[PDB]
Amino acid sequence: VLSPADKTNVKAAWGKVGAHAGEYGAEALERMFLSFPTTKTYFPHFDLSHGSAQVKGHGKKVADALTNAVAHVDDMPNALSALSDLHAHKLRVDPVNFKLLSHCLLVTLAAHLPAEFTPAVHASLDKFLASVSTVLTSKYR
Amino acid sequence: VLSPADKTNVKAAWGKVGAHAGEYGAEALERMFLSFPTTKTYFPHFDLSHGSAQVKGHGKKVADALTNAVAHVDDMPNALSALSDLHAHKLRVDPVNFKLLSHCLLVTLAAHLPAEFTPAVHASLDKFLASVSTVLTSKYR
Amino acid sequence: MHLTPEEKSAVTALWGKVNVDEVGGEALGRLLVVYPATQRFFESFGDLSTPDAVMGNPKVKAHGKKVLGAFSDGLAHLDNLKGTFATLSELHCDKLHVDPENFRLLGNVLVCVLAHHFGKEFTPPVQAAYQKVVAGVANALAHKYH
Amino acid sequence: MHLTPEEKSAVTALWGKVNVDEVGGEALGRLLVVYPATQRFFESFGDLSTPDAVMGNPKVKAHGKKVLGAFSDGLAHLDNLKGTFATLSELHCDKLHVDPENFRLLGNVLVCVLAHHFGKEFTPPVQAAYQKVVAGVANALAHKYH
Ligand code: HEM
Ligand code: HEM
Ligand code: HEM
Ligand code: HEM
Repeated sequence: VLSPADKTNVKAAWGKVGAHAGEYGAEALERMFLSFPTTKTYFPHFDLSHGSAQVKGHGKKVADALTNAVAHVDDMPNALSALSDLHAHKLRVDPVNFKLLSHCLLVTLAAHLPAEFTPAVHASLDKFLASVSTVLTSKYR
Repeated sequence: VLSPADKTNVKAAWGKVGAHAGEYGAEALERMFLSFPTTKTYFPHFDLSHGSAQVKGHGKKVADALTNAVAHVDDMPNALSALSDLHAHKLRVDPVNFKLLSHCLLVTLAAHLPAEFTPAVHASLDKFLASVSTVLTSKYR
Repeated sequence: MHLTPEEKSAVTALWGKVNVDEVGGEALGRLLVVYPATQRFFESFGDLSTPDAVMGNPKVKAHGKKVLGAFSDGLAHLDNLKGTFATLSELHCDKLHVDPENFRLLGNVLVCVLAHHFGKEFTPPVQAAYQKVVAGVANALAHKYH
Repeated sequence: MHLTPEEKSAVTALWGKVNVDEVGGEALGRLLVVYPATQRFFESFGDLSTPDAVMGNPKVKAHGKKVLGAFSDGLAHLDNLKGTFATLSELHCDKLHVDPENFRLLGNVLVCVLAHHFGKEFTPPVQAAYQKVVAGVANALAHKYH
């Protein structure tokens, strides 16, 4: 469960992301496909080459959904109900992959936000991405 | 989330387990220690030889807690609160291990309850152990 | 895949008693019932909406038989799982796009099915040897992913 | 360790620039803060109630240096991680009782720490090579568990 300080930490870090959300989302995807190639099995219809426009657009989408989760941190299951439904009933991504994307988003943030990525904020982001993942996989069965 | 049918299935299956719980608990443990040796790192103070009394005694306690969760299936997080605190603050067992014990309990039930371990019951039991594991692991950080 | 001779004997002994066709159908059907997400790969199989619809589906049964047939053949080559499953690995990756985590789920369901069928005879030491084999087969099928 | 020549070269050059004292202390501290459960092995280090207490704790800092030192030496034995870490694997299992899953957690924290320090230079391809090394190290440390 996210504590008050966690929420505060997440809102502040994500705040600094600002207009780079989309770029970071795309970067995290790229890091994931290269570091963890089994994740590519979910995207056979995508051009996965560096700088491809499908990865870019998808990067924006993920990033925006995350922004919405941060804005709705107290009410995630509701704010993300449709995405939760989509992942459970259509996409059907194995849960292990959410941990791989989460780690890659952390590495991306660590690389772009040096001053902001303190040990306490790192802790809070990791918990936040974990709750987001839990919400997106809650209706699987 | 458990569905009405899952609940019915779990009460039925556990009802056939009856006064064998303790014994099945100890068997699940031995299965776990032999198949997944890394799990032994959490029990260095135990005699882990076949038939060990510490293993029998601990099997009983695990089984009693599962019996209690079945009895309070509509209020598990509260019925297991004390156990959740113990695991989070003292024992601090990594969550992957819960999946390993759950699998071994399923194998144990399959080996002893051939007529009841139908596909539908197997599914409900797997969901049931996953909910129990989530509760025991929910206060870790 | 470090199997001891006595583990290898335990694995082979029991396997000689297995009806692969029937066990194959059960393991695949249970995978699809217990982990419904795995149904994403079988939309062409028809009705998979309830447990009886899955378990009795002739296409599930036939696919189960094919899967387990290849698995048996793997048990005849425990010293070279990787070479044995190389072309299947490539196929599952480049053509079928199957996330290898699914091979691990199937392995564990197969282990419950063996326990269900054999009861007592699937002792803790025998399960331990099978856990190593299912992990080795899952690793071999994942080895050509890129 | 299926490492590519360009991958081996990527790991080596970046590492030539790491201040092991700082990175070690930072990795171990972050591990204890991000995954509080890992504190179970470090009760004697003192106060770890807060992030500031952990990061400043001199024993945490010093244990971090020791851990990364051993890691550093492993990077010169990439063709033989198992043999290099064998004794340490035995000690982590037989004397310290450390669940190997913690090795994977430290690996990932380490990667986050490298990115945090090197920013731009820690590109997607460089991370991919480090993920392989950190998994290789974890696997070798877990190899002698029984
Ligand atoms: C933080 C976790 C994640 C979030 C917030 C997220 C969010 C989203 C969003 C916003 C969409 C687009 C839905 C639309 O078109 O309106 C989507 C689709 C998709 N996601 Fe997830 N996702 C996450 C993790 C994952 C992971 C781990 C995978 C698998 C590795 C995955 C695979 C997919 C796929 C294949 C699509 C459809 C892509 C397409 O065909 O365009 N996602 N997700
Ligand atoms: C189905 C999941 C589990 C349940 C229901 C469960 C339940 C319990 C219970 C009832 C106790 C006794 C606490 C007391 O004395 O009041 C206990 C203790 C303990 N459990 Fe858990 N447990 C589960 C999973 C695990 C797993 C996965 C591990 C790690 C492999 C583990 C490790 C321990 C340890 C080391 C103790 C202390 C044993 C001792 O020193 O006597 N448990 N658990
Ligand atoms: C023991 C592990 C497995 C083995 C040995 C195995 C083996 C096989 C074999 C021999 C085929 C037929 C190849 C061909 O058509 O040329 C096949 C096809 C297939 N397999 Fe696997 N399989 C395994 C696990 C799985 C898993 C767990 C899944 C997904 C959950 C899966 C998905 C598929 C699919 C979707 C096909 C194509 C079916 C079709 O004809 O439309 N397999 N496999
Ligand atoms: C990169 C992976 C790791 C490496 C290379 C490593 C290396 C080392 C080394 C070289 C020692 C000194 C042993 C001696 O004095 O002979 C040590 C001790 C120790 N390690 Fe590890 N370690 C790793 C990960 C971990 C993690 C993840 C844990 C638990 C979270 C852990 C727990 C310990 C403990 C409790 C000691 C004994 C410290 C003491 O004397 O109080 N290690 N480690």
